[PDB]
This record gives sequence, C-alpha cells and structure tokens, in this order.
Amino acid sequence: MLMPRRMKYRKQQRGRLKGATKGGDYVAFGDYGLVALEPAWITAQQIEAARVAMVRHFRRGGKIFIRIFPDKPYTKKPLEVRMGKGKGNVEGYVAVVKPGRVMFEVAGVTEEQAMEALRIAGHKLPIKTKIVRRDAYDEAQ
Amino acid sequence: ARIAGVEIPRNKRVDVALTYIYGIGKARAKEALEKTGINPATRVKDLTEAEVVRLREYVENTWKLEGELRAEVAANIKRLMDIGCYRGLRHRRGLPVRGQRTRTNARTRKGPRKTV
Amino acid sequence: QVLLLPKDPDDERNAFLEVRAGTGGDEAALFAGDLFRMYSRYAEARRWRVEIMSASEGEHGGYKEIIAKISGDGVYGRLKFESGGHRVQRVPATESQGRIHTSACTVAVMPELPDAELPDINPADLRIDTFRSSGAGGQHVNTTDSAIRITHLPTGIVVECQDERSQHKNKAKALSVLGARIHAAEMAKRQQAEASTRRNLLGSGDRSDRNRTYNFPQGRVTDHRINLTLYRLDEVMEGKLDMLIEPIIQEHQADQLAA
Amino acid sequence: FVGTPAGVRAGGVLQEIHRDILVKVSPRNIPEFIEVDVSGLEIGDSLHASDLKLPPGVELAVSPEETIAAVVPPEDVEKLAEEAAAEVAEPEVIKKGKEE
RNA sequence: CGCGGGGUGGAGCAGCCUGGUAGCUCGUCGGGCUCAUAACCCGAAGGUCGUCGGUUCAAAUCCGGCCCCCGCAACCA
RNA sequence: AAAUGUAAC
Ligand SMILES: [Mg+2]
Ligand SMILES: [Mg+2]
Ligand SMILES: [Mg+2]
Ligand SMILES: [Mg+2]
Ligand SMILES: [Mg+2]
Ligand SMILES: [Mg+2]
Ligand SMILES: [Mg+2]
Ligand SMILES: [Mg+2]
Ligand SMILES: [Mg+2]
Ligand SMILES: [Mg+2]
Ligand SMILES: [Mg+2]
Ligand SMILES: [Mg+2]
Ligand SMILES: [Mg+2]
Ligand SMILES: [Mg+2]
Ligand SMILES: [Mg+2]
Ligand SMILES: [Mg+2]
Ligand SMILES: [Mg+2]
Ligand SMILES: [Mg+2]
Ligand SMILES: [Mg+2]
Ligand SMILES: [Mg+2]
Ligand SMILES: [Mg+2]
Ligand SMILES: [Mg+2]
Repeated sequence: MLMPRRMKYRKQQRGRLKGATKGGDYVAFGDYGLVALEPAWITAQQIEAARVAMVRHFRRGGKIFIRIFPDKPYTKKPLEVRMGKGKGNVEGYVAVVKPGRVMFEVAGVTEEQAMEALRIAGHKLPIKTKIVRRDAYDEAQ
Repeated sequence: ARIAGVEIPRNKRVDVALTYIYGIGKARAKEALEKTGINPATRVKDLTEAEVVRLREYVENTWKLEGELRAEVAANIKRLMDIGCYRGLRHRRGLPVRGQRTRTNARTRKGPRKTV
Repeated sequence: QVLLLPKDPDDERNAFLEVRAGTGGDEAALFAGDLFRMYSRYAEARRWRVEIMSASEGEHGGYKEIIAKISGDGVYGRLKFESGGHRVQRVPATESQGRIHTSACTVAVMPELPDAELPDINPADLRIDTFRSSGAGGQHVNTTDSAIRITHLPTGIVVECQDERSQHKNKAKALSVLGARIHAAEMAKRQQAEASTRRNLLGSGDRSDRNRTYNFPQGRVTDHRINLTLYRLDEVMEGKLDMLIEPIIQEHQADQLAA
Repeated sequence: FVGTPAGVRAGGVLQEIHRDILVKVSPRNIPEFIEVDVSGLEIGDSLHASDLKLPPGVELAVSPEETIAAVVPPEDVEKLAEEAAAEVAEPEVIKKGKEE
C-alpha cells in the first residue's frame, strides 16, 4: 500500500490537528469528491480499503484519484514495555487530514455510481465525510 | 614510411624487403626490380633516392597495396556475406570456406579449442 | 470416434521423472542412464525444459538415481504410461563371455500440483485459554495469571507454554510453536502421501514385472500392457519415440471409452 | 469536448485535464466555448493546447505544449489481486553524517 | 525483547581488524595408468562476498537500516 | 610395505 519510498528521517513528532485544511479543498480532477468533515490521521490501511471499495463497486471502468498521501510515520512501543527507553517503532504511516480536504475524486462514471462508491468509501474512514461534485467555484480555483 | 606506406627493412636485399608490403610477394619483388633496373641483391640502406623514388613510383601505381587492398578483400567478403551465399555463410560463422573437414582440425578458422 | 467425452486434469501440467536402477547391480544402473537419455532425447523432440535436480551416478556409469523436472505443455499426459519397471535382456558391459543377463529399472512420473507454502495462523480457529501458572514466583505466580494455553480447533494441536513471566512473552512462544506443528503435521500428510503414491508406481517388482522389456538379442521392443512388439529399439533406445506411445495412449482410451 | 473517444469505446476514461483555456481576446469578441474533437483518442492518447482550433480574434495564452485532455485506462477489479499480493520494500532512510 | 557472534565458489573454512590482490581442502570438468572401477598422475573450470543502500578516488572489508542463523540473558516477589 | 570386478555355459 501507500508509503514513502524513502525519507530523510525515520520518526516524526505528532504535531497538531488545528484548523481547516491548508489546501486541497477544491475538486481538481474528477467529477465528484469526498470531503473530510473532521480531522484525523488517516491510515494507509483506511486509504487502501476506501480505494478497493470503489474499484470493487465500479467493477470495471471509471477513474479514482487519491489526493491524500500517508507520509507521516506512526510509532508504537512494543506491548507491555514501560515508559522510557526511547521512542517506539514505526508500525505504519498516516495522512494528516483536516476539515475540508478532498480526499478522493472519481470520474468516468455515472452520478449514481459516483454517489454510491464514495458513500461506501466513507464508511471505511474514521471521520464524517461529505460527497461533493465539481462546481464553478472549483473551476475558479 | 619510405615505401609504400610501410618502412621496409633496411640492411636487407631490396627484393626480400619489398615482400614486407601487403600485396607484394617474392614474385612481384623480382618484377618491380627489373622494370626499374635496380639490382635485386642491393641492400635498402644502399639505395639511391633516385632509385627509391624510381622503385616507389612504379610499385605504388602498378598494384594495389596495404590499405586499399585490405579494403577490397573485406568488401569482397562483405559482399559474399551480404548476398547470402554458402561462401558467405562460412565467413559469417567464421567456419572454413574451401570445403575443408570440420569434425576435427579447422583450428585456423575456429581458433583455439573451447572446452565443454 | 468422438474422442471428446472423458476429462482429465494434470494432463498438461509439468512432471517429475524419477529413474532408478533395479535388479542387476552396476549394469542395471547403466541402463538407467540409457533410459534417461531417451526421455531427454524425446523431451527435446517437442521442446521441453528437462532440468536435472537429483541423481547418484553408478560406479561403472549410468544413474543409481536420477530425478528430473520436465517442463512443457502436455508433459504428464504423454509420459504417465512410463511408470513401472522396464526390463532389459542384453550382454552387459561387465562380462567378457557374452552371457545375457535380464535386469530391470524403474521410472516414476509425478505431475506437480502447484506445490506448497500456504497456511498461516488465522484467528477464527483458535481458542486461547488463560489462567495462573504453576511453580515458583511468589505472590505474583499466585495472583497474575500469565499462563497462555492455546487450542487449535480444526487440527487439534495444543501447544501450551509457561516460560517467561508475562503471558504476552508467553503468547509469543505459544503462537511460534503452534505453527511449528501446523506445518509439521501438514508436511507429514503430504510426504506420507508422497510415499504411498511412489511405492505403487515404481513397484517393488523390479526383478521383472510391469511395463516393457527391451530385447538386445533380436531387438524386440515390447510393451506387455497391450502386446505390440517391434524392432524399433534402434529408433527408440537411440532417440525419440512419441509415435510408439500412441497405441499405449490410444488403447488406453478404448480401455476407458468402450466400457 | 465534442465526440466520443474510441478509447472510451474500448472501456477507457476521458480525463478532462483542462475544462477551459487561458486566452487573450477582446471583450466584444468573447466566444462561448471552444470545440475539441476527442473521438480520435485511443488509450492512452492525449490532446494539447496546440491542437486547439482557435476562433478569430482569440489568442492562446498558455504554452501550446500544455496538455488539455487524455484517455486513460479504466479501473479494473482484475488488478486488485496482484495489487494486494504486491509486496512493498520498506522505506529507506537517507543517510546523514559519515554515511551519505 | 535485551547482549555479541556469524552469512564468502557445489560442500566446509580462511580473507576484514592496519580498505585496492578473494585463497585452502574435498568436489565438478578434460586428459592419462589399468582389461575395467577406485586410488594415483597431468591440466582446467567454478564466487551478486545475505540483502537495500553510501563512506572513500576505491568496500568482501568501514559505517548505518533490514532479512536469516548461532550462543547467552530473562532475576526479587 | 598397493582394494574391487554383482546378476542367465
Ligand atoms: Mg507528542
Ligand atoms: Mg490511529
Ligand atoms: Mg504514536
Ligand atoms: Mg513490563
Ligand atoms: Mg509498571
Ligand atoms: Mg520514550
Ligand atoms: Mg511510540
Ligand atoms: Mg498503523
Ligand atoms: Mg489535510
Ligand atoms: Mg465514516
Ligand atoms: Mg493554488
Ligand atoms: Mg605479404
Ligand atoms: Mg534411493
Ligand atoms: Mg508445582
Ligand atoms: Mg519470594
Ligand atoms: Mg499482578
Ligand atoms: Mg577458520
Ligand atoms: Mg566464516
Ligand atoms: Mg576422470
Ligand atoms: Mg549489513
Ligand atoms: Mg574487492
Ligand atoms: Mg537473587
């Protein structure tokens, strides 16, 4: 699944989840988008489950665009160790997602297909989502 | 490169020295030394520059030598190889061409033995 | 005659050829090398990758064992009739009288079934039992449970450990030994299945029994399955033979088809 | 985008890279659209702004190398199996110090 | 999960620490002795140095991350 | 001070 091919540093501080998205808030490729309504670290497991959910609905046809990428390493200490002795090991990677980001985009597909695929994909994600379609507001960006 | 592109051995009789040219053998050696009237026994160190340019001018115009000769032989082989004749095929696979036996021998064409 | 009724898998897959000496000693091993050269002369005659993966040469030559992987389309379907004991009657390479000795060799033919490496510990079939350990440790052995005791419900293997103090260090060794028996018990039932099959094809009757006999006196290459006798040993025990297996393949259709 | 690309007939998808184009033109001269013939596009062929037939009085304001449309292969469940069993090499860390 | 040792031709080992050349034994191949095999004699072939990297002008070698393997440790309740 | 040669006169 999705993870950086290489990195400068193995482990990354957790940071914060303040505010609306920095960017990526408008539809830029497909006809419909799935927009995040609340902040979270989205795992590559969740991303790929949403993706597979969409292609397995389309069955054959369409095009999916994944606009978030999990580049942030996720760290966890081995089970049953005490505090200290350094930072835990990297167990996975997450994509930081804040309210308003277009996470996925679909094209080449009917409206009802796009509505249904993105809905099922929303059920694979740990946040509330909203389905949107391309607008003049999007094109004007 | 005195004559004719090659620097023929000095201290040697002119007839023998001339054979050190690609395209001139002993036969053509006795030929050019008659038609220029130069003693065949004389050493190349003992030639006159008159005789040198004399022997030079004749030899370089009567027969094809060194580079131009190599160019033709190759083209002659290049043609047989391109027209796809049996003679050509043998040249393309580096095998003997004059109907020689190849179960044994053929070492001059084939090269030293490749173990198996 | 509508040859289009019976079905068979494996016919197109890839086959192992295990040729071994039988009755005869060193001369028998010699003829095991003569047989392999034939399956190598013929596997080239349809363009089949014949790999050699195990063998044991005879002292005077040939092969005491020789095991090969013959790859290509239709490998097993062509060669499945070569399994058994092939008999020879010839003047050995080890006798100066010229007395004739009757030896035999054996051939195994197995199609490869997408081999192995597949199972891995999935939880729906595991009931894990936790409780308190047994022995020294003080009031901690008394209170903290920490003795993991797993039970693999489909296979029945129960490996159960109490060595390190934490049940999670104990969980690790419990899982890491269940696999060592889930794999051990499957690899047995597959190699127990590999010796029940092979023992039948080769047949202990390698004195003189099953398939073919090759006359070197008069050249009568015969297959006792049907009867068909011929003199093609020159053309068969020195090359391919894809056409002289055809009656053994054709008479084996009408064997199944007509009944 | 006038026409149905033949790649679309073969199962593909027309990715509409640009849905408009940047242009210098007079206000008295504003066209309503610019038609583009995409029916010739296979999987996966592309059109650029150089291929645009411009109406009179309108001048391209982007580089003609700018790509404007493409016909891409579709999503396919048949590929899911290889993608799920595709093993990924773990990320390499870029070396610092006496390693670089 | 700690600690410290290893992976180098087909098999078994050396080469590292003081970087530039990969060697030893058996084995494999071709030739001889013998009626023939072994043994013996002659000659020859054979290595991504576990990987992913890069240090250095230069890595089997030095230095990191990973994948295996070997030994030890895992105590006071 | 140097081994072996099975199995159909
Ligand atoms: Mg923090
Ligand atoms: Mg999380
Ligand atoms: Mg963390
Ligand atoms: Mg603890
Ligand atoms: Mg504590
Ligand atoms: Mg810590
Ligand atoms: Mg941690
Ligand atoms: Mg994770
Ligand atoms: Mg975001
Ligand atoms: Mg949700
Ligand atoms: Mg912008
Ligand atoms: Mg000459
Ligand atoms: Mg055996
Ligand atoms: Mg007790
Ligand atoms: Mg106590
Ligand atoms: Mg307790
Ligand atoms: Mg040693
Ligand atoms: Mg060692
Ligand atoms: Mg030898
Ligand atoms: Mg290393
Ligand atoms: Mg080196
Ligand atoms: Mg004590």
